[PDB]
Amino acid sequence: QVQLQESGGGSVQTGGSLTLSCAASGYAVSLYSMGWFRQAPGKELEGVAGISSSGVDTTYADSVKGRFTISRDNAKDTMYLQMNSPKPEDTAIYRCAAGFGLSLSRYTYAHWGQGTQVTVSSHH
Amino acid sequence: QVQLQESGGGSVQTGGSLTLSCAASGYAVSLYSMGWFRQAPGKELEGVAGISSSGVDTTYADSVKGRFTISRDNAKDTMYLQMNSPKPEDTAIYRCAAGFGLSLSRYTYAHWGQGTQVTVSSHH
Amino acid sequence: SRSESSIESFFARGACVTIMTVDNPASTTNKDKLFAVWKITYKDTVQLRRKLEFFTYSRFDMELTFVVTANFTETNNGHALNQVYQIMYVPPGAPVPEKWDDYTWQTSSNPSIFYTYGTAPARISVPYVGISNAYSHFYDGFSASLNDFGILAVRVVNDHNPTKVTSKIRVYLKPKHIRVWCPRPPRAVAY
Amino acid sequence: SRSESSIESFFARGACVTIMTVDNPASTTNKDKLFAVWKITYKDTVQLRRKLEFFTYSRFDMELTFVVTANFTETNNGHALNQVYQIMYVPPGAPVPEKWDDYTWQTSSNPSIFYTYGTAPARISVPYVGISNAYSHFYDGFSASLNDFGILAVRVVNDHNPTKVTSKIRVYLKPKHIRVWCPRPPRAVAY
Amino acid sequence: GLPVMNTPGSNQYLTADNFQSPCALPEFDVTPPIDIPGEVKNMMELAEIDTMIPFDLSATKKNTMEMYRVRLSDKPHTDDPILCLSLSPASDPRLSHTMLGEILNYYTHWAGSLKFTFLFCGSMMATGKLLVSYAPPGADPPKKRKEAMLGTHVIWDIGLQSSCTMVVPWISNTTTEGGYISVFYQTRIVVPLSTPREMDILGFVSACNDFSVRLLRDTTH
Amino acid sequence: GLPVMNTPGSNQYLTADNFQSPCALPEFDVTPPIDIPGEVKNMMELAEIDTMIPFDLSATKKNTMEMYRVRLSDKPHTDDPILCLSLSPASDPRLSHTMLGEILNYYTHWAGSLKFTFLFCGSMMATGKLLVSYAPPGADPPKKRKEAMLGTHVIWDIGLQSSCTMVVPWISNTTTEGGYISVFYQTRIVVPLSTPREMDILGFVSACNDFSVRLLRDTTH
Amino acid sequence: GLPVMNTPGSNQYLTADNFQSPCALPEFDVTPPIDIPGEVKNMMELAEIDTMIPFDLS
Amino acid sequence: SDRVLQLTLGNSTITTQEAANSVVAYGRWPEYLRPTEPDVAACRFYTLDTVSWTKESRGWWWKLPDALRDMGLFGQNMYYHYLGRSGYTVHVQCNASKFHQGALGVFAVPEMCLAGDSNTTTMHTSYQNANPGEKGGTFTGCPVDYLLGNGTLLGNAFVFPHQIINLRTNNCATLVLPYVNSLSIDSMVKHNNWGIAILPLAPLNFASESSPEIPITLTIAPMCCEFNGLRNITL
Repeated sequence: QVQLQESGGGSVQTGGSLTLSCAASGYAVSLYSMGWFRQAPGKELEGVAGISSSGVDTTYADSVKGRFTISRDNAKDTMYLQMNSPKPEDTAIYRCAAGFGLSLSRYTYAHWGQGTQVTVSSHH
Repeated sequence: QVQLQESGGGSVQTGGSLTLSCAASGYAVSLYSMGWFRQAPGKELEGVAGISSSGVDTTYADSVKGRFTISRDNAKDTMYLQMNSPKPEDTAIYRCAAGFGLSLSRYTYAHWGQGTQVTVSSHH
Repeated sequence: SRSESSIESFFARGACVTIMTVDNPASTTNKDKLFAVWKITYKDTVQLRRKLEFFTYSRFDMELTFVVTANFTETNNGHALNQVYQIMYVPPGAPVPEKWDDYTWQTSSNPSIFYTYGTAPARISVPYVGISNAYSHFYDGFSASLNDFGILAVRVVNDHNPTKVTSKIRVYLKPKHIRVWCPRPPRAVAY
Repeated sequence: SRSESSIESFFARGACVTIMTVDNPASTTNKDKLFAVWKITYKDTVQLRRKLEFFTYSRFDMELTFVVTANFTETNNGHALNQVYQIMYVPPGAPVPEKWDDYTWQTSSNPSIFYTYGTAPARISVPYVGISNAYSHFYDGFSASLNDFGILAVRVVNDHNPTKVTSKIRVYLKPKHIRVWCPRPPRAVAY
Repeated sequence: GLPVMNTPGSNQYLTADNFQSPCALPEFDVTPPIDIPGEVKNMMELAEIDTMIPFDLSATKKNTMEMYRVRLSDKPHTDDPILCLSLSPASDPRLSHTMLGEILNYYTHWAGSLKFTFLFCGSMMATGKLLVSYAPPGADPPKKRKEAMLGTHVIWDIGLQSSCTMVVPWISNTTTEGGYISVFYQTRIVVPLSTPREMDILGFVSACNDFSVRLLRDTTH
Repeated sequence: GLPVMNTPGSNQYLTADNFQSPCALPEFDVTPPIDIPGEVKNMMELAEIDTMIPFDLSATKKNTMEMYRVRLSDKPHTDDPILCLSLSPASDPRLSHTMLGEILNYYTHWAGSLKFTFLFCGSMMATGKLLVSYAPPGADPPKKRKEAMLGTHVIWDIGLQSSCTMVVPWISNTTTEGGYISVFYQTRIVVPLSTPREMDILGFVSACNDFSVRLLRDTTH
Repeated sequence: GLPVMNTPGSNQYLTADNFQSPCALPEFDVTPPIDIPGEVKNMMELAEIDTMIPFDLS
Repeated sequence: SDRVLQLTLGNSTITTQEAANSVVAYGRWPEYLRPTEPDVAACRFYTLDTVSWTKESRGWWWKLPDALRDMGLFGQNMYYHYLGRSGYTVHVQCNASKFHQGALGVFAVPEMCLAGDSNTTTMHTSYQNANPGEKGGTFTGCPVDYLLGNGTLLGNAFVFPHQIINLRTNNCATLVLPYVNSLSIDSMVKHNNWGIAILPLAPLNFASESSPEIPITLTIAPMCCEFNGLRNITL
C-alpha cells in the first residue's frame, strides 16, 4: 500500500511561496496522477492542484493558476505543492492522495492522507 | 573411463627426436587403436600418427612417415609419439585419444586429452 | 461454476476456538488447579467468530478436536509416565464443576473422553443441540447470554507426580452441516 | 513393450525437495526460532528439477511426505516428552508468517497437520492448484517468479522445554497424475 | 484379526479433513428446523446484491454519511471526469469495502463480471445527460470526455429516468492492474427555476451470474 | 471394533509406494486443462526423433559448432573410414550426448533398434558415392573399405539425393562392447568447376518402434 | 474411521507368515520366462531317480 | 519444383516454392478458442526484414508476436486488446543456386528464452532487448549459438518442430504453429508465445566468386487471431 504523509504547511506573510510535500509509503507511487485538496474551516476540500502519473500534467484551480505549483518526486515519492504568493483564502487545511484525476474529491485516489493547516498571516 | 593425459612436448632444435606421451586413466586402454593430432596456430588438428588396439599397426601422415614414431604402452598405459627430427611445421599443439582409427579427428576416440605445445626452435 | 464457495465449504474448516491449560502438581497450587473449565462459545476467538456473524441464524453439527502437548515446567531432570486427560463435554445447563473432586466429575450422564498423550488427537461431535430451531448469532431484546453449547472440562486423570507436568488443550471446531438465515453486513472492525 | 517408461512412472518417485530445521529452546534464539518457513518450489533440489525440465508445461496432483527425526543438541542428560509439529500448508497468495505467534498461525483456512513424533511420517495432497491450465517450468517474457505452490510452515507445538530439542522436516514430493506439453533439450550441465 | 497395514498419514490431524467421528450424545432430541426465510446456499448470492459504493473518502467525507453523496457541483466543463473509479474490487479502497468486495477478501481469485447502477438524486424537474464509461484493462483512465466516449460509454438522461445500469464484462484476480469506471458530464445539469444547484448521486455495484471465486484465505486480528 | 491384525510394513514409508492420501483442500476449483499441443505419454517418443550426433570432439571442435560438421577433406584413398563410430549409445561420448542417449542415462537397460540418417551438406553440383556400414557386435571396426563392404553396407549417392537412412538391428545394455557404424569413400567427391573442395555432412540417429527401456536410475550433483 | 480392534499377533513377525507386502519397483519390466527344460514341482520327483548307493565305505 | 501458386490473403501476394513439404507443429492445426476477430484484416501475409546469410553468420532469431508488433492491422488489435491469442504460418525462403552449399535450421521454440543460468532471476535482459521487433536478433559464438543461446547443446535443438533448408534441396521453410501456452488467451504486449530461430547447420560456401553471401526471408501470416476487450483508441 501507498500511505501518504503530508508535510510543508503553516504560517506565511500573504504573498510568499510555500512548498508543501506528501511522502508515498508505497511502491506504486508511480501509481496514477496526483493532487492537493484544501478545506476552509467547515467548508469543502476543493481540488487545488494536480500532476500526472509520470509527473508531467499541470492542472490548477481558478484561483491558484499562475502561482501554485505541483511536482511529484519519482525517485523520492513526495509531490511538491508550491503555493507561490499564498493569500488569506489559502489559510485552508491541506490534504493529499489524488492519483487518477483532479477537480473533485468526489473521486481521485480515495486513500487519503491526514492533514496540515496552512495559515497565511501577513499582518503585523 | 579412460581419461587421457598428454606429456612429452616443447622446444627442440629442428632435427632432434622428441618422444611424446599420453597416460590412459582407464582400464580399456587396450580399448581401440591410438593416435596423435597436431594443430598449428588457428589451423586444424590433422592426424599425424597412429598405433593399433594391441599396439601393432603403424600409420603416419605424408610429412611425418620415415621419422615420426608411435608406440602405446600396454603395461604402462601411455603411447609414445617420437618425432624423430622435428621441423618448423612440427611447431604445432599436440593432442591424444584416437582409439578406432587415424586420418581424421572427424572420428576416432572422441574423449580427447587437453593439449601440449611443441616448439621446434633450432636458430641461435 | 460455483462450489468450494458454498456454505458447506465456507465453514468446512478446523479453526481454534480456545487454548486451555492444566497441570499435574505434587505441590498445592489451587489457581491453575488440575481442572480447566471453559464456556463453549465461539465468542473468544476472532477468525471463526466474524465468519458466522455474516448471518443472523444457524444450525450446525458441532465437532471438536483436542490436540494435547505437554512438558516439565521446573528446570529439573525429573520424570513422568505417560498421562491421561478426561475431557468432559458438558451439555448446556448442568452443574458446572470447580474442585476436580466433586460428584459432577463422575457424571453418569455427561459424555467424557479419556485420552492417552502422544497419539492421534481427541475427537467428538455434538449435533444441533439448539433449544430453538436455530442458533441466533444475534438476538435483539432482553432475556449478552448467547445460546450456550455447554462447557469443556479437562483435568489430569493420573495422580500427583513429584515432577509437575503442564499441558495444553487446543480446541478446534468444524461446524459440519451448517445452515444460515438472513445475512447482515459483517462487522467492519475488531472486537 | 513400453510401460514403466511412461510419464505416470517417469515421475512416480518420492524425491526430497527440501530439509527444514526447527527447535524447541527455553533460551531466546530468534534465528532458528521455533518456526520454519520455505517457499514450495522444486527449484532448490537437483534430481527432481532436471526431470520436470524435460518439458515446458505441466499438471500434477502435488502430494507431500514429512518424516520427522529429532535429538538433544546440548551435551546434557536432560529429557523431553514426545512432541508435536504443526505442518502448515499454505496455498499460494496468503499472508506468510514470521514470529510463530501471529494470527495467520491460527489460519481458519490453511490446511495444517499436527503430527506426533515417532510414528508413520506426515502425509497430504494438493491437486493441480494452477492459476492457469498448466505449470510452465519455463515462461519467456516479463511479469524469476515461477508459479508458486505456496509455502510450508512447521513449528514445535509443545511449549518451551529446559532441554532444547532440534528437529528436521524432510519433505518429499510425488507428483501423482502428471501431464506434460512440448519438450526441450534438457539442461546439459549443473545449476 | 484381518491382516491390515498402517500407512503414512495415520495418527495425523488434518485441519480440513473429512472423517466420521463418534457422537457425544446418542439418541438426542434434535429440534427439527422451520422455514425461516433467509436460506442461503452460497456467498456469491450475497455479492449479486447492489451495494452503495462509498466513492468519496476525502479527509472529512471518509467515515461519515457523505462518503456516499457524490455531489454534482457548480464548476466548468473541465473534462477530468465527474467520478473516477479503478476496477480493483479488493485492491481499490472504494470497492474493497463493498458487500461484493468483503467477500473478495475471503479468496485470492475472483472472476467473471460486475454491474454498476446509478441513482440520480436530484429533482424531478432537474435534467441533463451524463456518461458512464468503462475502459477494460490495459487502457488508462480516459482523461478527456472524448477519450472515454470513443470506447464503451453509456449516455444517461436524468430528465428521463433515475436508474442507470452498465454491466462490466471480463476480469480476473491475484491479491496488478485492471480496468476503470467513470462518470462524465455529457451535457450538464438543467435546473428549473430556483432549485438547489448542487444535488447528488448513488452508485450500486453487484456481481453477475458468471461471477464466482477460488482459493480460500482470510484476515483477522 | 472389527478384529484387525497389524503386519510388518505398518508405519513404514515406501518412497515408491502407491497409497491413497488425505486432501489438503476439499472442493477446490481445479482449473480444467486445454488441448495445448505437445502431449506426451512416454519418453521413447522423444527418442524416435532425429538427433544431430556431435561426431567431432577434437580439442577445438569439442564444445563449439564444428562438433557437428564432419568435413569431407582433400586427402588420399586412405581406407581408414571417413567416420568411425562405436555403438555404445550411453557408453560412447558421441552417442551419450544425443536426445536418445540422454534418456539412456535414465535406465540401466535399453533394447531394440536404432537408425542413422545422413544429410549431405555439399553442392547440388557436387556428386560422389559414400558407404555407410554397420558390423554387429563381436566384429571389430572394419579397417579397410573392403572389410566393411563385405558385410552390411549402403552405397549412398550424393549426386542423386541428400538423404541416407540405414537402420540398425538387434542390441542390449548394462551400463561391455557392441557394434560399430562407419562412413567410407566408396568413390570420392566430384566437384564441378571452381567449387570449395571441403564441404560437410550431418548425422541424425533416432530410435525404432521396437526400442524401449528398463530399470530406472539417475545422476545429478 | 471404521471402528477396528487390534488383537494379539499385531506387530509381530512370523518367519513363515503369508502376508501381502508393498512393492519396491512399481511397473517394472519383468522379463517373462521361457520353456527351459528342467521344470520341477516337487522334491520327491528327484527322489524317484535311481542313485548309485556307495555300499563300500572301507 | 515448378508449378508454384500464389495465395492472396486479400492484400498479400505469395508465389511459394510450389509446396515441397510443410511442417505442422505436433500435428495440430490452429482452431478458434472454444471476442474481437479481425480475420482477413489481420490474417494476411506480412514480410519481415530480409536478413543477410553470410559465411561468418552465427544465426538469427525472432519472437512471436513481438516481430509483428509494427505490422499494420494485426499490430493494432495487438496494441488495442488486453487479452489476445493467435497462430502463425512461418514461411522462410532462401534462394541460392547450384553453386552455393549450406544447411539452414529453422526451429520453433514455444517460449524461446535466452541466456542466464541465474534461474534465480530471468527476464533480466531489458524489455527492449527482449523484444527486438521486425529487425531481429542474432546468435553469438548473449545468445550462445551451440547452446541455443540458452545453455542447452544445440545438437538437440531438433526437439522443437523444424525443417532444414538444405540448399541442394528445398529453397523454403514452411512452419505452422498453433497457439501454445497454459492460458487460453494472452497479453500479446507482454508475453511471447513462439521463438523462430534460424541457425546454420552447414556453413555458407560459394563457388569461386559470386554472391559474397545470400538472403533469407521471413513472411508470416497470423492464423485465426482473436482478442478480448477493446481498450482506448489511442491514435
